[PDB]
Amino acid sequence: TMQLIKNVQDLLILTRSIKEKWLLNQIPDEKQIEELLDNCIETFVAEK
Amino acid sequence: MNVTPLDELQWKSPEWIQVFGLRTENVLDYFAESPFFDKTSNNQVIKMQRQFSQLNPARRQILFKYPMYMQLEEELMKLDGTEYVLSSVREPDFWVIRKQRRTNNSGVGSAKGPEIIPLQDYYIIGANIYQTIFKIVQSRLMSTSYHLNSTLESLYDLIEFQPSQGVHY
Repeated sequence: TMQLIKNVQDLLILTRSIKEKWLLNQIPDEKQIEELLDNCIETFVAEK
Repeated sequence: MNVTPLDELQWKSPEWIQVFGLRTENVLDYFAESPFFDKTSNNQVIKMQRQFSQLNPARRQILFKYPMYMQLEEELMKLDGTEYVLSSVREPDFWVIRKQRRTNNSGVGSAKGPEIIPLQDYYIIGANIYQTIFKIVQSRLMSTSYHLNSTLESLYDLIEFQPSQGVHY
């Protein structure tokens, strides 16, 4: 009983450790913005 | 049919000790009515012979101390077989007999006397009688193992496991 249970539990822990290693260890326009800011600043100037 | 082992069998005879009392003189007389005293032993045959005649280290110490013990040899040397003889005595409460069987091998070529071979152990403690240590040891060990099994199964029931920690309580 003790040996079977211990061996199976050890194997399961080993599998989880492998999966954890798998997850962790594996290392891997501008012009439109111009008129956008121009309209924003002129709108604020008018509204201020 | 369930039989209590004779090794643990203990006889008490309050009437006999009340009437006669405990003494080395009648210790064999006390033993006579017990179940352990076989009726086929030559001691009983000697007893009927005496009755019919009337109608018509410490071993050497107890050897030389009593004359009835002498008469026991000179009446027992003639009859070979299962016989009851005293082992040792310390007064006024402790007596033990020696349970041996005799085969008087008078054949040619044997310079030794009659062969004496043990058969059983008997201890007279007070008014009580007691009659293998291997069995005692194995019984104690097996009961210990049973208790250990109970404790370990209870402890394993108490055990709780989680993958992220191991086993805890």
